[PDB]
Formats: sequence, C-alpha cells, structure tokens
Amino acid sequence: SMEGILDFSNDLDIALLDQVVSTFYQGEGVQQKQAQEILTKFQDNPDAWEKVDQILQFSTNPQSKFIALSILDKLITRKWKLLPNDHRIGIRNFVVGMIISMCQDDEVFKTQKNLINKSDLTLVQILKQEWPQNWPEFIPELIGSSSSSVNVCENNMIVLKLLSEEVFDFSAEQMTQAKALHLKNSMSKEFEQIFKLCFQVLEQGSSSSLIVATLESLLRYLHWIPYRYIYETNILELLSTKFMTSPDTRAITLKCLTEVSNLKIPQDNDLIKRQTVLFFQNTLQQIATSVMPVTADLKATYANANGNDQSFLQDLAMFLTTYLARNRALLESDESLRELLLNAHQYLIQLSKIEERELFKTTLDYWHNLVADLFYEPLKKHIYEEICSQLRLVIIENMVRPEEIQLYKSEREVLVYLTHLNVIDTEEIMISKLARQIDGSEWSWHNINTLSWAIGSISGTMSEDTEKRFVVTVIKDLLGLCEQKRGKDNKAVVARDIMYVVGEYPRFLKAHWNFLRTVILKLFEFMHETHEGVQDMACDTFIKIVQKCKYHFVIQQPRESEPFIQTIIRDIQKTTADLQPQQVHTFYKACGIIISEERSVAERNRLLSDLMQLPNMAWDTIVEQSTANPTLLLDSETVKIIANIIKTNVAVCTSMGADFYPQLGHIYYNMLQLYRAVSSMISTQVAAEGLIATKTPKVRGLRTIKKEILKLVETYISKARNLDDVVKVLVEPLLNAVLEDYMNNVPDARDAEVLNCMTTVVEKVGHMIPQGVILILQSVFECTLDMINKDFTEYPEHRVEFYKLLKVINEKSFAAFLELPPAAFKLFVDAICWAFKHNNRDVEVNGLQIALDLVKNIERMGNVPFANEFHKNYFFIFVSETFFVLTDSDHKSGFSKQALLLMKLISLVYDNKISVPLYQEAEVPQGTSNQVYLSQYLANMLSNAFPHLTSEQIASFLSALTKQCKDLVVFKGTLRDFLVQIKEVGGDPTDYLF
Amino acid sequence: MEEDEEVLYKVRAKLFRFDADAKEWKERGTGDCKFLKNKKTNKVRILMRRDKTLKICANHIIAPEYTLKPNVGSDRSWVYACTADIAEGEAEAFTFAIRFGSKENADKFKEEFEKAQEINKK
Amino acid sequence: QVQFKLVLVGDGGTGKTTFVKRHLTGEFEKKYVATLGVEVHPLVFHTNRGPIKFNVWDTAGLEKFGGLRDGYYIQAQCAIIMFDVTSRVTYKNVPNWHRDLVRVCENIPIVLCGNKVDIKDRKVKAKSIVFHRKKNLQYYDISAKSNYNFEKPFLWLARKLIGDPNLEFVAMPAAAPPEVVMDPALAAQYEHDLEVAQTTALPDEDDDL
Ligand SMILES: Cc1ccc(Cl)cc1N1CCN(c2ccc(C(=O)O)cc2NC(=O)c2ccc(Br)cc2)CC1
Ligand SMILES: Nc1nc2c(ncn2[C@@H]2O[C@H](COP(=O)(O)OP(=O)(O)OP(=O)(O)O)[C@@H](O)[C@H]2O)c(=O)[nH]1
Ligand SMILES: [Cl-]
Ligand SMILES: [Cl-]
Ligand SMILES: [Cl-]
Ligand SMILES: [Cl-]
Ligand SMILES: [Cl-]
Ligand SMILES: [Cl-]
Ligand SMILES: [Cl-]
Ligand SMILES: [Cl-]
Ligand SMILES: [Cl-]
Ligand SMILES: [Cl-]
Ligand SMILES: [Cl-]
Ligand SMILES: [Mg+2]
Repeated sequence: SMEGILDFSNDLDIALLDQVVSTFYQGEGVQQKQAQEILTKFQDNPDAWEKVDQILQFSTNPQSKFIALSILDKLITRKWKLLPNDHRIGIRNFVVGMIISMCQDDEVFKTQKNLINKSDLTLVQILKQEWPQNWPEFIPELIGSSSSSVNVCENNMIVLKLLSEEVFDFSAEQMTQAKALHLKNSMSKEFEQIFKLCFQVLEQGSSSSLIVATLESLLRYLHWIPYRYIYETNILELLSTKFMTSPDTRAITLKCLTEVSNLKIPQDNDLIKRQTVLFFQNTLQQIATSVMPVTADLKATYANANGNDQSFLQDLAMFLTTYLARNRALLESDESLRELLLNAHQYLIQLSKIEERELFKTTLDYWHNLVADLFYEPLKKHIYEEICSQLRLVIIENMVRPEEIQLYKSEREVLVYLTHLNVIDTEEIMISKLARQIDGSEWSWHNINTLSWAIGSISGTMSEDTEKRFVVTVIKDLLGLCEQKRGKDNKAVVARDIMYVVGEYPRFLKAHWNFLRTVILKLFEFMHETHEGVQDMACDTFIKIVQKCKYHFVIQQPRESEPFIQTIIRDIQKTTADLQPQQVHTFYKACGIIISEERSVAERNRLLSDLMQLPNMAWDTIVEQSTANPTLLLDSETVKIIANIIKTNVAVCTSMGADFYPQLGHIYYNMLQLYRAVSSMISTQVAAEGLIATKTPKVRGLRTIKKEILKLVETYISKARNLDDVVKVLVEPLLNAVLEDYMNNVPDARDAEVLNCMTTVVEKVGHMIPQGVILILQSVFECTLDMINKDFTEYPEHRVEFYKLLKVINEKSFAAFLELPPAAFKLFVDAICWAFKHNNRDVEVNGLQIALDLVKNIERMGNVPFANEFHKNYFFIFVSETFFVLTDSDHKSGFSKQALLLMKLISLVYDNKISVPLYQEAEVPQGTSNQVYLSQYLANMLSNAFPHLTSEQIASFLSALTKQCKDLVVFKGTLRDFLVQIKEVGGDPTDYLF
Repeated sequence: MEEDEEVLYKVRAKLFRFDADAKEWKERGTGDCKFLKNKKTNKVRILMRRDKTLKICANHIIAPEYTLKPNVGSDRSWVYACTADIAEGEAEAFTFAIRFGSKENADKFKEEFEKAQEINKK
Repeated sequence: QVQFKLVLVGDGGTGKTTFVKRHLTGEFEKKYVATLGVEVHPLVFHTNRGPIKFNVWDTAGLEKFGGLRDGYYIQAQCAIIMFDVTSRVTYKNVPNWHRDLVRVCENIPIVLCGNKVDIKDRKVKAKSIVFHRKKNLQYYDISAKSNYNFEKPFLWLARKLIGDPNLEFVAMPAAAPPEVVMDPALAAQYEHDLEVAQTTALPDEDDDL
C-alpha cells in the first residue's frame, strides 16, 4: 500500500507520503527499507517536481517538505531553463513566501531549522540561475525585509552566508569560469549595501541568535572582501572586544579574527600595523579577563571536555598560530608589546600540553616556524628563552617513535633547532628525565621509550666532544637502569632502548672502534635471546649500525688480526643459529652492505664466496639430490629450505647489486633448472587435484620458489653495471625458462612476477634484445589480455604488471609493436583503451601514458605508410575513447592525462601534421582539410552523446578547444566548463570565450 | 562473566565461519582464543574476543563429539562443526575454521582441545 | 541503552560499507558492491557507562547511486566522513561532504577518517591532512583491513554523545554456553557441509593470522 505514491496516474495522497517518510526516518528493519526504495523512486521520477507545490502546502511532516525541496533542487540545478519565465517567477515567489511565512511564526522558526535552512539553500540555487540579470532587486528587497522582523533578518544572514559559499567557496568545480566571474562581480557590486546591513546589526546588537548568524556570514565574507571593510570601520574593535566577552559569539568571533589575520593588507603603513597589534591586544585581554588566565591548566580543562571548551581551545590555537606566524615581528621590536608577545606564546605552551594528537600537530607546525626563525633571524632568540625552555620539555615528553614518520620528523626538527639554541638546557632536561626513570618516580615502558626516542632524535646537533660525554653518560645510566630492574620483561625494554640510542650515535661508534666491536658482539649475544622483540631489535640495530659505520668493518683496525667482516663471516653459523629466517636474511643483507665497501675485486669476490658458503653448500646438496631423485622436491621441509636459500641470495643481492654477479653466476644454471622442475610439479599437481591445488601449502611453497627466483634476477638486473653479460649470459636462459611456462599454464597458475621481471629486463637491456622483446610480447601479450579483459577485478596483480610491461616496451623497443600482425596491433589499441576505462589509478595512468607515447612513437616515423595507416585506423578511436572517459564522470582521477592526450590529438590535426585525409572517400568534398572534418566528426559525436546541448554550445566549445590546444591550463578550463554544461540544460555558449 | 573460570590455554587466532549460501569463508574475529574451565562444573569452553572491541566471536563448550579437520589451503588451521555457539546470543550451528600464527600453534591448540574434550567427559 | 543516529559519508570505494560490516559481523568484504542510497544497521558497544547503540546510516558515495543524498542526514546526532589515503580525489572531496552534512546537522560531533593506511603506496600524506583543524573534526588514520584504529571513531563519538571523557569500551559479558547432543538425523547432513568447508580454501593464507 506504501507503493501508492509511485502511481502518478492518480493524484498524490499527501497523508500516504507522510507515512512512507515516517516509516523511513522513524521505522525499523524490513519496513524502513521498503519506504527507502519507494521514496528514492518517488524523488527520481522526472515529473515529481510538479508535486512539490502540493507537498509544501498540505503535508504536516517536515521530512516530506525537505524531500520535496530536494526534488525542486534537481529541477533548479539541471532543467530550470526549460521552464517559461512565468513558471520560474511562480516557483521563486512560492519559495520566498514559504521562507517569510516560516520565519514570522516564532514556533516554526525555533523548531523547524532543518526545513528553513533547506529552503534557504533552495532559494540560493534559484539566485544562481536567476540573479541578478532576471532579479536585480533581490538584494534591496532582502535588506528591506530585514528591518521588518528579527527572525527574517537572522534568516537573511543565513541566505547571504549560503550565497557567499556557493559563489566564492564551492563555485570552482560547480560552475563555468564565466558564470563564477559573473556571480562574483555581481556580489562584489552590491556588497557595500550588504555590509551596511551586517555592521548595523552588529552595532545595534541585542538578539544573540541574530548576532551569531551575522558573524557566521562575516566569516564567509572575509574569504574574499577587501581589507578596508575591516580596517576602515569600527568592526575590528567590535570583534576583538564586545564579541569576545560573550560565549555565544566567542567561537565565531575567534574564527572571524583568524581569517582577518589572513586578509591581503598593505605592508608599508604604520596605522594598519598599529590596528593589527591592537585587535590582537584586545582579543588576548578579553581571553585573560573573561575565559582563563595565562597560567590556566588547559590540559586539565580540555580533558574535562565541559560544553564547547574543546572547540574553543582548538580555535584559540588556530588564532594564535595564524596571527603569530604572520605578525610576531610587529610585537618583537617594541618594549611595550613584549608582555603581549610572551603571553600569547605562553598560551601556546599551555595549549601544547593538551592530550590531543591533532591539536598538538597544529601547535607543532607553529613551533617549527618559530624555532626555524630563531635559528636564522639575528637578535631574536633571547626574546623567547623561557618559551623555548618550556618547549624543550613539552617536545621531549611527547616524542613518538620514528615509525610515525611525519610526526617524528616534525618533532625531531623542532628539538634539533631547540638543542642548537641551548645545548646545555636540552642536555640538563634529558639527564634529569633519565634520573627520574632511575629513581622510579617517572618509570614506565612508555616513559623510558619516549625519552630514548628524544635522546636519539638530537644525534649530530652537539659538538663531537659534548656528544662524547653526553652519550657515555646516557649509556652508563641506561645500563644502571637495566641491572636495577627485575625480570626479563623490564630488562628487555631497557636493552632495546640501549640498542636504539647506540644505533642513533654512529659518529661516536666510528671514533671508538673498541666500543663499536663491543656493541656488535653484544648484539650477537642478543641474537640468542628468544624473549619477544630482542632478536628483531638486535638484527635491526646491527644493519642500522652497519649502514652508517660499514667502512670500520672492511679495514683492518689497529690491534686486530683481520678486517672485522672476516670475523663476522667466520662465526656466522653460530651467530645466526637461533634466528628466524627473516632475521637471518637481515643479517646476510647487513654483511652484503659491508662487503660492497671492499673495492679490491679479488677480496670482494672472496668475502662474497665466504658469506654465501652455508647457503651454497645447502644448495649444492639439495641439487645433487633434487636432480638424482626428483621426488625429494615434494617434501614440505626441502621446499622451505630452497625458498630460504633463494631469499638469502635476494637479501645479499639487494645490498650488493652489481657486485653480486659472481654469486648469481655460481647458482644461475641450476636455479633455472629448479625453476623448470618446480613448474613441472605445479602443472602436475593442478592436473591431479584441480585449481584448488594452487591454494595448498605444497603448491604455494613451490610457487614461492619461482617468485623468489624471479625476484633475485630482477634485483640483480635492475642494479647491473655490465649489461653485455646480462644480454650474453642471463637473458637467453631466463626467457627460455620463464616465457613458455607462463604462456602454457592455466590463468590461475601464471605468476604476475613474470611480467614484473620482464619489465625490468626490457627497462635495462630492451634496446640490446629486439628479438627478445618480440618473444616476451608473443609469450605474455594475448594470454594476459584474455585474463584481464572480461571485467575490471580479476587478476589485479597481472592487470597492473601487464600495463607496466607494455609501457616500457612502448618506450624502449617500439619496433616490437611494428612487428605485430595487423590483428595483434588492433588488440594493443583495444588494450590501451581498456586501461583508460579502469578506476584503478595504477592501470588508468599507464594506459594514458602508453597512448601519449604511442602517438609520439607514430609522429617520430614521419610521412610513411605505417604512420598514415595508423591515423586512418585509430585516430578517431583514440579521440572518442578519450572523450568517453573525460565526460562519463567515472574517471575524474584521469583528468590531467586525458586532457594532455586530447590536446596532443587535436594539435596533430591543427598543425596539419597528418599527411593523409582522415575521412574515407566520397564522405566529404575530396579537397577538405582534416581540421574541417575533425570539427564535423566531434560536433556530430557530441550531439549524439549529449543531445540536450545546442549546436551553438558544441560549436563554441570546439572553437575554444582547437584555439587552446597549445595551452594545457586553459584547455583544461574549457574541458571543465563543458563538464559543467553537460550536467544542465541551456548553458551559455559565450562561456567558452572566457 | 569470566571471574569463576581458570584459563587453561591462551593463543592468538583468526576465526572464520562458513556461509553455505555464498560458499565462502567469512572472518568472524581476530584476537585471543581462550580455553576456560568453570571452577563449579569443571566444564571447559572456547571463549574468543575481538581485538580493540573485545566483542565475543566464539562462546561454546569444547564438546567431546567435535573433530578438528585440516583445511585444504592451510597447514596452520582446523575446521570443525559446532552445534551451539552463543557469541551473537541465541544458540546456532556453525562450520568454524580457526587459523593460528604457525603450524606449531595449531598443533598445540589441537593437543589442548583434546585435553579439554577429556576433561569435559567427567 | 541510549541510541544515536550516525551518518557515514564519503566518495565511492573509500571503505564505508566495508568498515561498518567489519564492526557488525567481524567479516572483511574484499568485493566493491556500491551502496544504493543507504543501508541502516544497528551497532552496539558495551561501555563502563552501559551499552550504547548507533543507528548507522551507511550512505552511497557514487552520485548515480546517491538516492535522497542530504535527506539521509536529517536528525543525525553524529557523523563519520571517510576518504581513502590511496586516492587524492577522495580527500579533495572531503570539503564537499562536510559542506552538505553541516548544512543539515549544524552542531554534531564528526570524525574525519582516512581509510586504507594498510596500503604501502600512500597518496594522501599526513602533511596534507589539515581540513579537520578549522572545522573542529576529530581525525584518525584507519584501516578496515588491518583494524588499525578500528574502534577509535566510535569510542570518540561515544565520549562526545554521553558527555564522559573517561567512557571506555569494556568486554561484553560472556554467558555460560549450552551443552548439546548431536541430532542423529543430521549426522549425514553435517559430514557434507563439513566436506565442502574443508575443500574451500581459507582467504589470505599469507597474513600474520
Ligand atoms: C649492554 C649493552 C647492550 C646493548 C648494546 Cl647495543 C650495547 C651495550 N653496551 C655494552 C657494554 N658497553 C660498555 C661497557 C663498559 C664500558 C667502560 O666504561 O669501560 C663502556 C661501555 N660502552 C659505552 O660506554 C658506549 C658504547 C657505545 C656508545 Br654510541 C656509547 C657509549 C656499554 C653498553
Ligand atoms: N586495502 C584496503 N582495502 C579496503 C579497506 N577498506 C575497504 N577496502 C576495500 O575497498 C573497497 C571499498 O568498498 P566499500 O566499503 O563497498 O566502499 P564504500 O565506501 O562503501 O562505497 P559506496 O558504497 O559506493 O559509497 C572494497 O574492495 C574493500 O574491500 C582498507 O582499509 N584497506
Ligand atoms: Cl570579485
Ligand atoms: Cl613574522
Ligand atoms: Cl666512516
Ligand atoms: Cl638459508
Ligand atoms: Cl602476438
Ligand atoms: Cl578489450
Ligand atoms: Cl562521448
Ligand atoms: Cl541533463
Ligand atoms: Cl550489533
Ligand atoms: Cl594528520
Ligand atoms: Cl583538532
Ligand atoms: Mg557502501
């Protein structure tokens, strides 16, 4: 029975609408849902707007009236200009009358704010269509109707706020450039009257709700109005005194004064400087006298979260930071403004202690601006000494772990600046915080961690000699702490913090070999502690120290028999015996960093040989068995050992790159045999068990072997220096091992890592293997395209890797696409356009880039049959495909590269850089230029795609497009203007002359 | 309602329930899986709470008739039918899968689950 | 038990429905099935101040599935605005969702949520996310997939709606579960269902759990 309102052949039962709406908003489960679907169909009915008049008069449910206004909104924004003038004046008068009526009934004004606000926005949508050209008297009439009633005056301030937002704040994407300028200039022309009204209401005062609505509108005005309206009237004084004293007006006034602080102002005028000082003085005086003194515990207040206190304190941080970042130099020169300057900063110190991460970040951005200034600006830091001292404590007590990269970075930079400004103050605070960890008063895991992060963050800031005494003092104190503390949990926490600090002080380690050796040997001891986090931290600290101090491991140090790298490698089985595989790989990676420091070839190769001794021997036995008995590969444990051998090779190759070649050379042939044998077993298992086999531990293990092999080869080739060896030794066996196996596996068994490996091969040596690139295409192109061209979802990794491979082949070995048979070259164009249509930003962007690069590749060929055949066959496919994704609203992230592509395509024809006619014969007078035929094709294409556009709109749009096809920013503007105009009826064709 | 229970075994797990309609596993929770012995009835239940919300994703007796079976895809999971779980209130039947950090953890789980099955026979 | 209307808004594909579903059932939906208009789902948390119920209005982000649009916001007491830290456009659109929301709901607590912080290649950097500051929105990095800060938006809104800054989520009480005997006329029904379930792979066998 609820479905009655959808039956438009009968008149609307208003009371039925009110039940449906009630059921939707106030109902439950199955009943709520049926109402939802019915209301949606009602609202989306293209005639529904005809019923709005009826609903607004005769419904008693304000939810129904709200939905009526939504229906009216769709008409006003989309189809308004189809209506006769008399009908548009009728709707306009109905809406105004309903608003005035609701405002004159105090009861309805108080209780129905939702419906009134919605009415005001509906009115503003009409103003966007009608005003001022077809309504020049709107503003005078609004100003007049304001003196008649407090309620109407307040609501008129809401209409003006919404008008200012729609014209100035949200116009950029919603209107043409021309219509945005028209409405901006229109509001600018009548602002003088509007301001007079707002100032009067603010002077003559009384009604709090009226004052707040007026100030809300002023906040919007401040985004665009000239400074003189603030600085040449009483208004700065009213905002900074009267409106800061009452709490109803205080929040909005503070937001107004923040924006006042951002006005475009003359820089060479003493009166304006004094005015800028005075409003700051007034505002801070009102806060100290009416809200809280400078000493107040804002941490406690914010935590207690009474009323609007949290919001007010956020707004105060935004005001102080914004004003001081622009104006503190005004307060710095003058003895009489010293107290104001330091009080404002003292408020920021108190705000900085609030437990609220996002507010802390806001104050921290200001503190960064200040301490950066004090580091470089002469004769300034002495002003801020007591502020800076307090800030040192605030930053040290709030240091986060370096894992939180942006916040750690911000905090470190502020603490580094503050340490430079007073190293003694920073040192004293850190040592005393450490003393309160040792005496137990401040002891906790969080607190020792925080302090350790802070101590670590300032490494490099002290003189080497001050650093030496400081670091020794901290390591001694942290040792004392560990001994003192009871039970592995506590000892592990402090040992991790010791490892952390030592890791952040390489300069000290590099200068004290005795201590570095001890640290490393202690990390090795810790690689035998199973207590959670200790092995990970010992391994992370080992590689971190190695990254920074690697030279000290590769030389013979005084009083040592050999370079320490030799000592590490000799004991590696014992050192790593208790580590998990990922920890072993870190350790070997770290050893690879050291070995790459050795630039004597013979010695590097020997160290590489010795490091790889255990994995190589495990490899040799597993190959002297794997081959001699192919069954041994089915055993879970053998597969894990093989995968871990390959992973150890990847880790060492990551740190050594080009230096890794002799190791890759040792395993390369047997590694590719293993790849073939493992492939066999995967193929076998999928035959015997089904596609489900690809989910089993055994097949995942085998596939892991294949993926780590492909990862090892891509790692080496991506860093290789000798490309002749890559081409002559590596590529041919690689392609023989991987390409046919990829092609001849079922989709669910194909490793996307193959595409990734081939992308690196084409990248690095594509120019040297023209026949190899052809073979890569023949093997992967059609079978990968068939996996990914049924939908946008299946095989997401293959999808991404596929368009990366085509991108690089198109960049490096375009001749591989010339070799394709005509039908295969057609699939390539289909594949590029398919990429355009994706929502996945990885695919879409490569798709558009391939399209650009291909046009560029075709252009390069000059006037020859392939380039002329390409244009005849594909130019209009590329133009129309690019227009489709530009205009369909489902591909907005692609806008910039879509516009670039369309600009290139249009410019080819505009510059007469296409040699043949683009039209097939007897389709247009045979003399006709490609420029006239392109104009015709696009006019026709846009007319069928957007039939509600006029011929005038399309012709004006295309005239603008073709004129602007050498100016990307302006061309993009014309495109965005067209995207606005296709969403409505009756768009002005003169907009394209902007 | 856990203050009258001894904690026999604690392990981190992810729990799945089988939707027969969709023919796919759907995750039900991640967090601490606990074996709890009621000190009045000496009855051992599985009680599993989600990370951060601590909402109950499993609450049922380790019935003697239940059998832990391998999943084709995992060497660190068990599947088993449950006839009466009250995580979401009213007792319902589920096909559950529970997955652990390691094969070791899953094997230990099964050891402990048999230990609790015997304790439940008394 | 008190109940509050929560409206969830943001661009299509940002993770609104995925986030709510995980809160309702514990499940992680990998597929993108666009919401049509709105889905309404009751969501209950147990607090040290008793249970709190959110009536969650999970709205459509795609223009073409928008339905009643701002019509969904009427008498909302709180809101989440969602974007995707892997998609810049979704953050560029946050001011538009906030605009439409506060025009209808003038004085409600709102959390801004940057979803999908589990994805390595992050596009909307911490440095860039400042919109919440002048608008007095709470902000959280979240992941519906890793459950990073998963409970934070609701805990913050609960603290604001109840007016207790020390409100905590607590372990929901755990009743003794019933004992049963297997019904012998479904013995043959169970071996089947259990056979299908053993031979259907568990998702994401490469995760920590
Ligand atoms: C115990 C510990 C755990 C982890 C790590 Cl990474 C290192 C250690 N050290 C081992 C023994 N060390 C000493 C043991 C004894 C003595 C000594 O006074 O003779 C000195 C030192 N070392 C230092 O003073 C020191 C080392 C590195 C850095 Br950066 C800064 C300071 C100190 C703690
Ligand atoms: N990696 C990752 N993916 C996520 C996360 N949250 C959601 N997704 C995925 O992203 C998509 C989001 O889908 P939905 O939750 O339906 O998106 P929505 O915001 O509800 O979209 P509309 O209903 O159209 O407004 C799905 O494929 C989810 O699996 C997250 O935290 N991480
Ligand atoms: Cl202007
Ligand atoms: Cl300045
Ligand atoms: Cl050095
Ligand atoms: Cl190994
Ligand atoms: Cl081909
Ligand atoms: Cl296709
Ligand atoms: Cl089109
Ligand atoms: Cl239209
Ligand atoms: Cl629920
Ligand atoms: Cl942030
Ligand atoms: Cl904030
Ligand atoms: Mg959704």
